[PDB]
Formats: sequence, structure tokens, C-alpha cells
Amino acid sequence: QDLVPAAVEQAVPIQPVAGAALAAPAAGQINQIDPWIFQNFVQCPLGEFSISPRNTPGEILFDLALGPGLNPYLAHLSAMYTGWVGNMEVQLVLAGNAFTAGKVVVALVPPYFPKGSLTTAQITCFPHVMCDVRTLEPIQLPLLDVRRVLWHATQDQEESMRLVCMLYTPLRTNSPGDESFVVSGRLLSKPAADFNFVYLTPPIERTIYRMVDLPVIQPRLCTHARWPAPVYGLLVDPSLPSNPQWQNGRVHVDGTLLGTTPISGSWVSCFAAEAAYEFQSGTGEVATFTLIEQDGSAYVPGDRAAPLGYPDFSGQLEIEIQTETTKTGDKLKVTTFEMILGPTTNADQAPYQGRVFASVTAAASLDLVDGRVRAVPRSIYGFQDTIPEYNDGLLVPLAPPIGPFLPGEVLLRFRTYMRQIDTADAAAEAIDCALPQEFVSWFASNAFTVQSEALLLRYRNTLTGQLLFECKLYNEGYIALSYSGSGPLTFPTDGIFEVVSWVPRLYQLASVGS
Amino acid sequence: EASGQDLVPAAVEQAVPIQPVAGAALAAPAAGQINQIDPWIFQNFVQCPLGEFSISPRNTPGEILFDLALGPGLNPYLAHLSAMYTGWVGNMEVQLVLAGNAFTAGKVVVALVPPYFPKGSLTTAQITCFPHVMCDVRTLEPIQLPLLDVRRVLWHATQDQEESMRLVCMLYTPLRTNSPGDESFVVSGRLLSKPAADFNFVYLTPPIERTIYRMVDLPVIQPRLCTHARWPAPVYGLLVDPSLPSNPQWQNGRVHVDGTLLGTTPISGSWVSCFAAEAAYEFQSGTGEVATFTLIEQDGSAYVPGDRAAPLGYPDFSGQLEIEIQTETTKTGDKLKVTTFEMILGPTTNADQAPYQGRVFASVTAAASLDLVDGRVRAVPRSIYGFQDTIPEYNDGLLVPLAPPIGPFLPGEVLLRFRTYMRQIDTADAAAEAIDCALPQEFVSWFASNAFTVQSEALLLRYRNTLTGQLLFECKLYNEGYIALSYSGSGPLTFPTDGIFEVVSWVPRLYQLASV
Amino acid sequence: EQAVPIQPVAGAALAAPAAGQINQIDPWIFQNFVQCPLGEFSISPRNTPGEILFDLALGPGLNPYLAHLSAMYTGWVGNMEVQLVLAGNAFTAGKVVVALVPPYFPKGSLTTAQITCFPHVMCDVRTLEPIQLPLLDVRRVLWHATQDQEESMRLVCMLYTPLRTNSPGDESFVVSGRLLSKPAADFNFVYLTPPIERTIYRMVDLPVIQPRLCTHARWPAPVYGLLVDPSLPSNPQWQNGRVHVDGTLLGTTPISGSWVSCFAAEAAYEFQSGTGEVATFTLIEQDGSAYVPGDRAAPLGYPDFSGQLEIEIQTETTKTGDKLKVTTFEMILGPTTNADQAPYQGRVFASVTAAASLDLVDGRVRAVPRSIYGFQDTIPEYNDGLLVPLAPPIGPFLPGEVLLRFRTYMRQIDTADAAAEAIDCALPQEFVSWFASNAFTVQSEALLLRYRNTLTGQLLFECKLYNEGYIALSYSGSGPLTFPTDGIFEVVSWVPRLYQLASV
Ligand SMILES: [Ca+2]
Ligand SMILES: [Ca+2]
Ligand SMILES: [Ca+2]
Repeated sequence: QDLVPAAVEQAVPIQPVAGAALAAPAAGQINQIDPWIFQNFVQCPLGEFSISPRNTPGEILFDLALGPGLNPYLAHLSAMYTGWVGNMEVQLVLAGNAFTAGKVVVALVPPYFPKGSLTTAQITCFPHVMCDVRTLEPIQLPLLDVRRVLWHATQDQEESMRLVCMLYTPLRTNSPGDESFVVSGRLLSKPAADFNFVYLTPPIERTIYRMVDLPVIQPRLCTHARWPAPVYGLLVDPSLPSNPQWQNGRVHVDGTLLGTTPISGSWVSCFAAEAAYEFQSGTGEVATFTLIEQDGSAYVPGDRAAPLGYPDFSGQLEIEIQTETTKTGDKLKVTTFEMILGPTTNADQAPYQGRVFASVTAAASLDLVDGRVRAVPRSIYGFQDTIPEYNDGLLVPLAPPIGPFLPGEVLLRFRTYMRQIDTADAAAEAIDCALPQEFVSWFASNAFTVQSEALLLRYRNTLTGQLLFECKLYNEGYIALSYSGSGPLTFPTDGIFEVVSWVPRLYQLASVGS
Repeated sequence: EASGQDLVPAAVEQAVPIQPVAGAALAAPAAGQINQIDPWIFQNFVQCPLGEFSISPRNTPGEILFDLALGPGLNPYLAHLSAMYTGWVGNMEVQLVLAGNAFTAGKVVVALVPPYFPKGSLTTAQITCFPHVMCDVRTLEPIQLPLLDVRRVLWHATQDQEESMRLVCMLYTPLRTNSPGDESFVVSGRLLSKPAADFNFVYLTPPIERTIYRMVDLPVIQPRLCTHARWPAPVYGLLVDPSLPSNPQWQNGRVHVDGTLLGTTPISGSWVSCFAAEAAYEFQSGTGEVATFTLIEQDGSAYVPGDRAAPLGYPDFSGQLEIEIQTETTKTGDKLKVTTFEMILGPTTNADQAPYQGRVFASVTAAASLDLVDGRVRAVPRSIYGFQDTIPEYNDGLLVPLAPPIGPFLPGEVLLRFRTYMRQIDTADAAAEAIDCALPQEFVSWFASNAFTVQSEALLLRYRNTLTGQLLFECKLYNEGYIALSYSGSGPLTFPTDGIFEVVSWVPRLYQLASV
Repeated sequence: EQAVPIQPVAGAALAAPAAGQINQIDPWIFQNFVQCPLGEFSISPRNTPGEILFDLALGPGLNPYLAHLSAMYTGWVGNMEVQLVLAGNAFTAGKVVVALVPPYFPKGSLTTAQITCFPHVMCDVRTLEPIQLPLLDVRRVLWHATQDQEESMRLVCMLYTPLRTNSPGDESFVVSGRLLSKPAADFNFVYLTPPIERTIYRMVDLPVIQPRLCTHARWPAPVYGLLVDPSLPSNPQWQNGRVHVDGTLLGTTPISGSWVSCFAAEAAYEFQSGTGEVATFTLIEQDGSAYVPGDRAAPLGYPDFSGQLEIEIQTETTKTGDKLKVTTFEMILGPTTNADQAPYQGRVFASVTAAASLDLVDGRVRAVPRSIYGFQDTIPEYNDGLLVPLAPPIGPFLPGEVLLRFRTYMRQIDTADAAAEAIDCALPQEFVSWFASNAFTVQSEALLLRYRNTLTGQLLFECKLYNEGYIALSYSGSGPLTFPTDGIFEVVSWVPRLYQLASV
């Protein structure tokens, strides 16, 4: 009587969701967009992901949220509106082989479903599409505005429908292996027929859904963020410790300054304090410094280990100060003082409590008048890359170690050389930073929104266009490279970084090496 | 229909000052699916999960008898169905049953409290400022009330709780009886509910068992087949005794109904009254061989003094405890042995012992210095001498964080005890030494591994006999983790250990239990 | 009214299906334009274009009657009508812009170019009639909650084109502007609830007590006078007598007046072979509690001045000539060190000038002040030479504003001159307790106050009470000026920080 076909094309059944019909009576305006934005799939700002045989079933490959942050045109247009309503459509492409086996599921997760941990059995209880990694053509899905409000505010994030993809079946290759074959995936989107904005406002450039960019300066023309010297090298080195705990040069991508890093590069490794001088018997002058901020304000013990720009390493410091004497026939001079920074004893060093001690040998009194001084670094002796004596021997608030790199990932280092006093070894002492200056700035000056876990960057030659490597910039302000060698590897410093897209935490980078 | 109607019958007085409220019709254009509830569910009144309450002549006006929040948690069908959705809307119908004796008198008020009204002290002056209904306790027919969805959103979320209309009942007039003989009656009221015409759910989601509503359940196991939570022995007795101290401060076997462990109670029953440590041995011409133990966690982790008086599973009583220890010796002929040590738990001794700092001392009498190598060991109990059921010293007389004493109880309520017997050394008395606990270890593991969500204040339990299927008594299980029942006798009372406990409903603290 | 590019907004028609009740308001309220709070400004020839003249948010708090009525309801909905009045003659020039800013626009600084991109109106200062505007309820919900502050439409007025005028030689010309409002025909309340007294639309008030019957917050003595003296330091850093208007205690101030300049501690007495007996105190809370160092310099009520004082404690002797006694100790607070006083860590030292052993027992004591020697108005030594967390100095003040001080006199030991002592405070202890127990809601930056005589009802002066808990007066003199201690302080209204007081 009836025939049931064995092969049916996949589709997602939906019930239509009302947009501006529900929002019109309570909104001030209903603003329509260009009719040709409805005709083209354009790559999402988060539009890159990867699949590897290192992955396991149940891992989330990506998750996207409905809103004007999925389309470059809509993200550009959102700067002159206060709200939005409507549905969208998403397209997915995978670059697979004929030798690869594997299945993924793309599901539609409603708002207010708890965001804990889904499993492979649960993911198929949502409206979904099952996709093979060998597909040649793109796959598309809808995104409806299931909501309890009349419309959404642009300037916040709120809660909306999500699009989550997880690895349903493990990725296998018939080849003996193991290789390092990676399947690339890209995402595109476009609004559906029932999308518009709410209220026409002036265009504000410093809005959310504004893409992050970087200053166009080569690394040679930059300033080191931990020692006052120009940047001289760019390298990766797996023989060095992997998770340092530097306190300077640390900034969040969204603009938060972590640790004791300042805004300007003239505050690095310097300090400002009120000085009092004394003489003991023959040891010379002893200077006690009560520390303040470099702009003249007062220092209060808080969530930082020291005033902004305080040195975060160990050794003996030779510094310069400006002094005035009460002697006859001699006005202001510049004096050199000796300082102890490393974890030691026989002194009471507590910059966390605003007390510092310095000294200089002298057979006379050479009395000086107390006042405000600014101390800058001149020379270093016995340098060690470890935190200083912030308190006497106690614990103070600190920025966390860098971490938590994926397997095979190493840290990119910007390298400069210090002025060092040595007797036997003539080698130049070297110090490293994660991000240079003018990168600490351009953050906290632009208040960006992260919208994802990492940023993909490409390093390129200026006048040739050759690609040197690609890297991941995490939201915590450090760069990772995929390198598996044993020795140091350096790179030319006349390149330019450029932003590609937002990528998730599990993204797999193309390997680098010699 | 009934015999002498010298009562109130129907409380058809409402004309409640409220407008009709729209339900699922406002949420249909904002949902991406079509959902509906089984039409037969809309056709009968079933008892709410919090559908039992009591009025006693010991309550005062202004006490809250029940308060119910609108949502899927008032109906067993709807609470089962809410595990596979994210969203609900609509109104409800509620039936209140309270038909006390004809010799009684009293009055209650049931009010409709809107969302966003602050919770806390609700006095008898304000409850009449709401849309309300006045009820006699002698009313024969059930009283029917509506619960409307007053809201400013289109629907609510099943997981996590939001602000909705409440239904609050407060005792307005004290309950008194007119009978000549010796007693005053108690009124037992019931609540039933069903959805209204426009109730619905929103979006189908995977069915997850560990949802917020669910229902608390207990393991199906007889008390005689369980293990004691304070001494490594089987449970032998189920008892109530009003001559023993009423508010003990035991540190082991304490667990919250939501799953939190309080005190020094371990997950496993093999950690009870045992400890793992690093042992260093020395010879003293007095006590003989002296062993110093620095205590660590039983799984091997480091011990850090924190918000607990001792490492998990440490003994919480007093006396002289004798234990067995595995030891290695360098004397030719013997390699491994089990040695018996003894140590004073309490009498507070000279100065000493500081379990809160991980220091323990023990000794064994001997003449020649036995060659013993320092190492890692685990000690388990063997015997007790001069047992006293009082907390020991942990900080050498200084205060330590402790679990609160068990309580409080309503007047006439006593604590139920699970009893076992310990191996004892005695010189002139041959009577067995007994030790009690509040819950067995199986219940502790069940609560720790299940992590339910509590609703009001306590659970009503009924104890049934497996052989004859006859209910023995009813008790209140408090959310803090103890059990109370009403008993007014003088001597101890014991119960058979062949029964099974069962959950009935959620009850508040002022629930009045029947005597036993 | 004027035409603006905006659509009509529905009120109760959208809230009625899901509301319980829709409640009506007195029809006489719809017939009166009442002054809005923070709805006045003045324009001077020296102002530059781009200054924000006002910005007010839609809600019940714009009208005193609706603010009163909101206490017996759960929600509200609807639009309002607004009137703007400007006072200038025919010989002026300049222009102003009033815009409609939507509920979720980011807060910040607007430029004169961006204000014209909203729905707006342009007005000349020569306008005769008041300018009428609508205030519409643009929202993503069905109604609002009375006890919660949500986002609503705002009305923002900026100076667009500067004022050009002539002025006489004695006074400078200004253009004054005021804003009034009333509900529109589509405004309603939601649900009849029992009235609440601790609502958010509650105005700040002060206790009706004369300052001569009050208590000093820094020294346990009655207040003997109030004054203003520009010669004294402008920005003191007192750690006592500091309270926020919303009710947050700052520094080390206690709630009770009996905790001022007193401390409780566990005492250990040991006889030194030199000067005499020495007592070491481990500080605790006055009511009895563990003291933990934190964001606070010293336990509540600890003295915040420098000098040498004497204390009296209850001591018990194990000898047989007595059992209980009260003796006077001696401790040093000023920045002279020599004993390593660390109140921040919770330990201090004291000594007595006595010979031989003076056996006592350690059973906890409370120390009260007796007299001060070498008093100095500087913070004591909390750490040996280190820094501690403490409250910022009092300020800032506008150009021409001075601090008003409540003065009291303390005992002394000085042997050279016997004129008087002097210790000042910002607010008395009664005001501190009032603000702590009331917990009001602050609106903008400051409150306008008035000092009047109780009987004749004459005005003495007017001042400004800042949110941080200090009073400022507009005084242009040189020497100190004292005031009678018989008046009563009264609250007038909320004022902005840049408010010009009348000179005293
Ligand atoms: Ca060297
Ligand atoms: Ca015995
Ligand atoms: Ca004097």
C-alpha cells in the first residue's frame, strides 16, 4: 500500500518565531537593513576551527551565540543602534579527505539550559544535524530567537540560542599513521527574513562587536616592557622555564593591567620616594626611602606587590639619584646608590609596605637635604630571573604564572640586553618579556571585548608578503607557537603581526621549525 | 449525604478581587516548537509533594501553616514532566481539605502574595491587605482556590527558581475543643492541585534525572543489614530513650540532606575510628616503647589543620583505646609483626595530645628495646577501656571548630538512635557497652553521592514492617540530618530492625506528629 | 508639544494581560506641573558648549505624589509630560538642545556633535512660552518593579551655542532654566500591596537635637562649639568620626560613643628591674571578639592622635593588702617609637613608675583615657615605620569652601601655659548612629542643609553635606568664625557637586 524510502534528505523542522511584531508596540523605532545583506553567507568573526586525531568524543569544537556578532555587516551596523531582534542562518564547511573517518553533530541549544557538561548521548536530544568529515558541500542550519523578552540590548551579551558542535565519532585514518593530519573547518552566516534593529543612535566606534586590531609597528621599533631598552630579538626556547611569573608587562586583552605594570615605558624599573639620609660610622651614607607613585600620588598597600613599575627581578642594582648638599660652593649633584633586590637577609626590604634601603660608601658625611627623589636603573650585578623581596619574608598578592599551554606549544619571547657589571664572563645578560611596550598600551586605551578564548595571528614580511609563522594570542596576554624542537629558534624582527580571527582553546596550530 | 451537619460546609465566599491572567497564549509566538500536555492530566486533583500539614492547640496566631510557590513543583505529573523542558507558563487550581471534628473551633486566612514582596517576617496585620479568603477549620467540602501567573516576562525557566505568585496560609485564630473528655483534637489538612486550561511547557530538552525538583528517596535496606557510623560494627538496635542526653555533640555520622558532610565524617565505613600516620619509634626505660604518630589522611594525602577538629574518621569519644599496628623489626628471626599499642583518648592528660595539630603518642610496655623502623602505618581499633561518650580534647584545651549539637526538638520530641556494641575490657562488670549514632553509613554515602535539593524544612517518614506490611510509626527527618519522633514515656522503647523507611512529603518545623 | 521622530508607545494595553490589577490615580494629579528634582540650571557667558545642563530618568521619583504612591504598589507603567522654562529677555543669544536617549545607551561623555543624532529639539534662550516634551516608556518588559531601579528613557539637555550678552559692573547676567513634569493619560500602577516604610524613594532626614547636647566622636566629651577656621589644615586625615550617608562606617569609627579612645585587651604584667613594671596588651574587640588585621588600621575606637596619655584598668593583687584596685598606666602613641608599638598587628606596651614587685593576675581589662601630654594632631604609629590601610583625607573642596568643625576640649598636663586644648570632628556620634541605623539611598552628590534658630526661626547659614560625611561652608574671611550651638540642622534637597553656596 505504502512505500517508505530508505534515503531521505536531512532537514530541521521549525515553528516560526515572531520578531518585530512582538517588539513594535514598546519600541520607539523599527529600523530595516539593506535588502542585499539577506543574500550572502559571510565568514563569522569566529569562523575557524580544527579537528585532530588527538581529540576525543565529547569535546566541544565550537559554540556560537545568536546576535549581531555573527556577521561583519551586522557588527558594523550595530554601532548606531541600541537593540535588535530576529533569526539567522549558519553555514559550515569542512576540508576533509577520502582517508578520514568521523562524524560530528551540530545541535541547537535553547537559552537557560544549564551550561555544565553535555555528553554524546544527550547532544542528539536537541534539534541537530549529523555531518560526515568527508562531505564536499556546505551544510546549513537555522537560528531562531527563542526568548522571554521583547528585544535584546546591543551593548550587553544576555542569553540567546546557541549553536554547539561536538565530536560524535573519533577521527581515524586508514593510513598506518600517525601523521599530523588536521581537518580545517569554517563558519559563515547571514540574517533571515525577520531581522531588524531598534533605535537610531549616534555611531560610537568604541563599541562591542568591534574587531580587535594591532598597531602597525615592526618589533625593532618597540620598547621592552621589563627593562628600559629597545627590543632586540624575537625567539622561542624550550630549554627555559615554561611558566614564568613576571610581574611587569602583563596586561589583559580587554584592557585590565595585571601586576605592577605601568602605562608609560618611562616608569619601568624606576620608582619615586621621599628620602632620608644618615651616616653610621664608616659604612657610608644610608638612605631610607618611603615610596610613592611616580605621578606624585600616595601609595597605599592593596592588591599589588609594589608601586607600578617596580623591578620584578633579583640582583644588585646601581641607580642614580639627584641630591642637594648643604656644603659651601657645591650645588645639586647626581649620586650613585647601591640597592639589594634579590631574596636575601641583613636588610629590611618591604616595597609592599613602602620602605626601601640603599647605601653608598663614603669616608665623610657629605650631608644632604631630605626631599622627593626619582630613582632610575643604571647597572645590574648578579642578575637572576626570580621575584624580589616584596615583603620581608611573607606572601604578597601576585599575578599567576603564565600557563596552561596545549601539548607541543611554547611561549614566544621578546629579548633585550641589560647593562651588567661582571668580572669574569663577558657574555651579555639577556632578559625576556611576553608583550612589548606599545602593546601594553593600545590596551586599556582601547576597551575591546574578547568574544572568544584566543586570537589567531600571522607574522609576515613587509614588502614581500611571505608568511613566517602563525600563533595564538590568549586573552591573558601571551603568545604561543607550535614548536617541537630542542634548541632555541629565532626569527627576523622586521615583520608585522596581523589579526586573522577568534579561535577556541582547542585550536591546533600548524607546526614550525627549521 | 453525611451525618449531622452542625458544621460550616462550603466556604463559597471568594469573589476574589483579581483579574484573569493570560497564560501560554503570550508565549506561543516566542517558542520554536509546538508542545502540549496530556489531556487526561487536566482531569483530576492529586496530592501536592508538600500536601500535608497539621494544626494543633499549641500553635499561636501568626504562624505560617504552609506557603506554596506557583510552578511545576506543586504537581507530581508536572514535576516529572519538567525534567525534559526549559520553560513553563500558566495558572493552577488548588484544593484545600480541612474538615476537623464538630467539637473544634478556629479560623485561618489564605492570601495571594505577589512576586517581589520581601520574604521574612509576615505579621497577622498585613495578611488581610492581600486578596485573601477566610476559612473555618470545620469546613466539610474542599475549598478551591486559583493561582495566577502574574509576571512581566513571557515564560519562566524550569531550572533555577524565579519570582512568582505565592499562596500563604496563616493561623488567624487559636484552635480549641469543646469536648468534656481529657484531650484536644488535632486537625490534619491536605493540599491537592491540577493545572488550568492554559498551562504549558516550552522547549524539549534531554531528560536529566538530577533535576532541581525530583524527589528525595532512601535506599531499600533493612537497618539490621547496615553498618554503624561511629564504631566498626554492625547495627544491632533501633531505640528511643528519654533518659539519655538530649543534645549530643557527635562529630562522626553527621551529613546534611543536600549532601554536605559536617564534622569529621568520612565517606567510607572503613575509615571510622582509624587513622593513618607516619610513626617514629623510641625506647624509654619507663613506658617501654614509645611511638609518635604524625597524622595524615587515610588515602595518603597531606593533613592541614583547617575547619575540622581532626582528620576524617578520627574517634570522637573518650577512654583508653587499644589498637593494632603493623611493624617491621631488624632482629634476626622475625621480619613483620602485629603489635598492640594503647593510648589515652581523653582523661585531658599530661599539658599530652593535639589531634588538631596531627600529633599522637602511644606506648607499649617492654623491657628490651625492640628494634623498630620508622615508617608509614595505619591504626584500627581493637579495645576500649573506661569508655565515656564525651568529646575528646583536640587543641590541648583550646577551642576548635566543631559541628553543632543535635537539635532543636519540639516539646515531646525525642531522638531516634541506631545502637551497636563495642569490644570492652572490664574487671568486675560483664554488661555490654553500647554506642549510638543518628544515621547509618549507608545513608551518609547515599546523601553524599545523590545531592538532592531540599524544599521546605523536613521530610515525613513512615516505618513499615516487611513481613506483615504494617506501619509502625511516623517520624520527622530534619534537613540537618537527624530524626525525631513523639514519645512521652519514661523507660526506653525499642523497635524491630526488619523495616524499611519511606518518604511521604515535605513538612515544616512546627509539624505535629502522632504519639508512639 | 513638538513633533519628534518617534513612534507611539503602549502602556497598560501591554501590561494588562499578565498583571493582576490595573490601578487608577487621582484625576487632580493629572492637572499640575510639579518641579522635578535636580531639574534646574544656570547658564553664564563663560560656559563652553558641550556642558551637560541636566539628565533625568523616567520613573515615579520625578513626581513627589507618584513617589509617595509607589509605596503601596508592586509595579508601574506609562509615559509622562515634561515642561522646560527659560528666563531670558530679548537682548540675549544662545541655543540649547534637548534629546531623547534610550534606556541602554552607554554612560559617558557626549560631544555637541553626537547630541543631534538623537530625537531632539533645538531651543533659543529668547523663547517666551515653556517647551513641552513627551517622555515615553521604551522597554523590553511588560511593566517595571517599584522597589527596583531599571533602565528607562532619559532626558538630556546640553549647551549648544554660547550665551552672548552685556552685563553691568556689579552683577553678571545668567539665564536660568527649570524643568517640571506630570503623568500622561497612560500611566498606571499594578498591584495593591501593604504599604512599606523603608522604600527607596525616601528622603534623608536628621535628628532634631541641638549640637550643644551631642557627643564628640573623637574625644569622650560634650561638644562645646562649632566653627570654621581657614588657618587650620584643609584636608585632615582623621580615622574616627567618618561615616557614609548611605550608612557605611569608614576607618576605625565605632557605633557606640563609649568606645571612643578606649580599647580592650589581654594584659601580661612583668616587673622590669629598671624603670618599673611593664604591661603588654594584646588587643581585642570591645564587645569581646577576635581581632584580625585587615583593611582597617586598628580595632574600632582606637585613638587617632599623637602624644602621651594615661589609662586606668581594673587590676587584681595576689598579695594580702587588698584584692581589687584601679591603677594609672602610661603609654606612648606619637611617632616617637622607642617601644615598637604595632596596634595594626594587635599589641601595645605600657609602664608605671613603681618599685618592687607588684604581683597581678591576667584576666582581661578595658583601658579608658585620663589625660594627654604633648598632644599633636597627627595619626599615631600603627606600624613601626610601615604603611597601613586607612581612610583618605577629607576633601576635596570647591574654590572658596572650608570645613566646618565641631570642637571639644580635653584634659592636659602642660606646665607652661594653660589656655585650652582643642580637638575637632566632622560629625557628632549621634549623626553617625543615625546614618548607620537608617541606611538611606543617595541620589546625586550632596545635600543642601540649613541652620535655623528654634524660636525666632531665623536663618543662620547654609552648607553642603557631602556623601563622604563632611560639611563645607562658603567662607571668604581670614580669621576663625564661630557659631551659636542652639540651632537645628534641616535638609532641603539634593544638589550637584558643582553647586555655588551663598557666602557667609
Ligand atoms: Ca655574565
Ligand atoms: Ca563498662
Ligand atoms: Ca598647650
